[PDB]
Amino acid sequence: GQRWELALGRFWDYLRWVQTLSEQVQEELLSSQVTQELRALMDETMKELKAYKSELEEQRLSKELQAAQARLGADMEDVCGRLVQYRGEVQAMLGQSTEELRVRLASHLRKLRKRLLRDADDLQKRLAVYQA
Repeated sequence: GQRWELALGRFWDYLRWVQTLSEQVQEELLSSQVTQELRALMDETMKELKAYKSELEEQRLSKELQAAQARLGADMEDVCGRLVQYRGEVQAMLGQSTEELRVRLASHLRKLRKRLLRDADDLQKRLAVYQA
């Protein structure tokens, strides 16, 4: 276990739910609830990571960590941006079927998640070294 790791897992779990694009997710995507929920989980994750690095200081590499940290932050934002895009494309469809939009979202979302996953594992690996 590890605080920032647990917070990241909550964001992770939340996003995996969104990926399902179930009825409740779809309702929520058309409000700002999903992106607000994610923004909070994202903020918590970044807060904990900052506290964690700060404490690790007490036991080039810093700029590589700061940037792997940045990658994660940008990946989380990219996801939300894609979610905002979806709400807008739905509005633009003027009530017309969104199934096609959802197929496309799911596939893109899957890739943005794969990215986030690889940047979190990298960040973890650098930390595991910074550890000791």
